[PDB]
Parts: sequence; structure tokens; C-alpha cells
Amino acid sequence: MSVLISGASGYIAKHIVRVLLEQNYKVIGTVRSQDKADKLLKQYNNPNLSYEIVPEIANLDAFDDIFKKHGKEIKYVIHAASPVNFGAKDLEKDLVIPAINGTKNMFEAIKKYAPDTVERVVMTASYASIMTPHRQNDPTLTLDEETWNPVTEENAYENVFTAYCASKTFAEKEAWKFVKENSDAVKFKLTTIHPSFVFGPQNFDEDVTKKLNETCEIINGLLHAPFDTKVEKTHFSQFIDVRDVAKTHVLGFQKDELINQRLLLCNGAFSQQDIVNVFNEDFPELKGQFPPEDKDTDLNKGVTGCKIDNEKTKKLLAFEFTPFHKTIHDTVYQILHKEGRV
Ligand SMILES: NC(=O)c1ccc[n+]([C@@H]2O[C@H](COP(=O)([O-])OP(=O)(O)OC[C@H]3O[C@@H](n4cnc5c(N)ncnc54)[C@H](OP(=O)(O)O)[C@@H]3O)[C@@H](O)[C@H]2O)c1
Repeated sequence: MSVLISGASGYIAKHIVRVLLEQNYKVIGTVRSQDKADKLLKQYNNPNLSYEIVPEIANLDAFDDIFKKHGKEIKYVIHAASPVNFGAKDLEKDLVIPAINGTKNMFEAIKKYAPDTVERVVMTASYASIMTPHRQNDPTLTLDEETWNPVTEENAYENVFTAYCASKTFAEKEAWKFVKENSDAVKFKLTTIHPSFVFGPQNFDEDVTKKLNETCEIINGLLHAPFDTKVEKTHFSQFIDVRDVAKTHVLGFQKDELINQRLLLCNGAFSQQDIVNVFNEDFPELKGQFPPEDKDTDLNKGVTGCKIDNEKTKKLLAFEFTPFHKTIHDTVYQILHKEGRV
């Protein structure tokens, strides 16, 4: 009944591991180094937790060794390893190849070493494989669980963000392709999770560092920006709370109605300024130590960009999502409390 989770040192995955351990699962995480494994084992201090070292998911047969050692005991796999790096300068090597090859490696290792043993795979895709990046501001576009980002290899590298979104899209396409082509040979059912921009506190307070993971660094950078920084007040994207994302991944292998589903995880549109407004509203004692409040945002004028039809996802998952204001509140409180400021 063990659960394997790839890329277990990241922001989202550390919450997923927390949830798995709350539910008394045996958990095997993959991390790039013994260094990171040691630190994580100390953080969780839980004997149900172990780590195996996968230094590079892009490399040849990267997940074979895990299923050679643990094939018999792994019943569920959460494939969460993929790079989120908006500073990437080698876009094929840094983003697209690890995304695709990590997915192919994980699925082929299962097929080779545990085809009748692994029952469910839950893959972290993204809202990025559903949305069209240059149409996030287009209210005539409606997205649902069957919509695909139409990016091609031809136009994927317009910039680092389209390249990251293409990495997500191409990896996901390979997963469904594998599932369709091996439905007779491998037992597992696939579920894909599609979070939008993920905010919320780090699983451990000690992981509030100078620079956070990419998506929470949006909040962290705004919170520490000089007062006169220019803050954009136009629609940016959709968000989802990291704790909702983690809860969804675990439900993903437990609930039969999530089999063969793409789950679209959005709970609200936002601008950078809507984030900053929470700073000022909820910590008025600190006003002036970060950019000021401004209620003239796209959101407040009824401007939310492309429309999210995730009613099916919300109905299947049944639990209520965390609202934007609380998600930002808890992210900011964690940082400022860590700093001794509140
Ligand atoms: N944050 C969001 O808004 C969001 C939205 C949609 C989907 N997702 C997806 O959620 C998953 C985790 O994202 P995150 O926000 O938690 O980012 P993160 O904190 O940077 O975690 C990424 C994890 O994947 C590992 N990883 C990345 N590339 C790897 C590679 N080539 N080889 C081995 N390990 C690799 C990372 O390990 P190292 O740190 O050691 O490199 C880390 O453990 C990703 O699949 C991401 O695409 C995130």
C-alpha cells in the first residue's frame, strides 16, 4: 500500500507528503540528492517516510531503480516532478525535456517493473496545459476539463513562460498517449491535476527563505518590494491554494470517480495589486513597509479574463476550495511571523 511521489522536496509535494502521512500511508519520495533527503527526514521525523535518490528525471530510465527495489510494495504513484523555473535560459534542456522525459521514464518504469502492481497514477499537470497563455485576458474564451493548450513545438519557445506551459502540455499529452497505448499491458488508471498559480504557506516554517519557489515568490517579492514599486493592477491569472492542491492529489488515487479525469484547480482571478491589497487590509500596522493599497483592479471592475468552467471538477472533488483572501493571508502571515514582524 506504499505511495511513491516524484520530486518530493518541492513546495506542493511537501504538502502532499504531509497529507499522506496524516492518513498513515507509507511514503517513498524521490529527491535529487542525499543532502536534500537528510534534511527532509529531519523535518517530518516520521518512520513511515523514506526517500530514494533520482538526481535527474530527464536521464535514461531515471525511475527504473526505484521499481527494481520497491516494485512489489508501491500501489500508488504521484508523479509531481517537473521544473518550475521562469529564469531558465536553455528552454529545451531546462524545461521541455525534463517534463516530457520524466513522465515517459516514470510510466515506462511502471510498465517494465510493476505493470500489474501499481493501481493508480496521479500526475501533476497544470492549468497551463488547459489554458492558452496569450488568452488569459480574453473573456470570450471558456476553459473546461476537456480544453487543451494549443501550443505547438513550433511556437512553444516564444518566451520562458510559454515554454514552461508547453513543457506541461507536452508531458501531459505523452501520459494520456501512453495510457491509451498500454491499456491492456499496465493496470494503472491515470488522473491529472491542473492547478493554476499555487499560493499558500510553505509546509514548514523553516522553509520561508529569502527567495521562495517561483509561484510563492510572486507574493514574497511583492511583500518586500519598496513602497514606490510599480504594481500591476491588470488581470494576471487564476490561483489555487496549495493545501487544496495537496488534498486533491491524495483523493486522486482514492476515489474511483477521479479515474481518467483531468481536474481543473482554479478558485479566482487576481492581479498583483489584489495580492498587495491583502497586505494592506490585513496588516494595516505595517502600511508603508510594502506597496500601497489600490482598489482600482481589473477584478474589482468585474474583469477576470478567460472563464473557468471547472464545475465538473468541483462536483467530483466535493470539498470547498480556499478563498483568495485567506490563501494570501496565510502566505503573508507565515513570512511576517517568521521575520518576527507579527
Ligand atoms: N506552483 C504552481 O503554481 C504550479 C501550478 C501548476 C502545476 N505545478 C506543478 O507542481 C509540481 C511541483 O511544482 P512546485 O510549485 O512545487 O515547484 P518546486 O517547489 O520547484 O518543486 C519542483 C520539484 O520537482 C523537482 N524537479 C524539478 N525538475 C527536476 C528534475 N529535472 N529532476 C529531478 N527533480 C526535479 C524539484 O527538485 P529540485 O528542487 O531538487 O530541482 C522539486 O522537488 C510541478 O510538476 C509543477 O509543474 C505547479
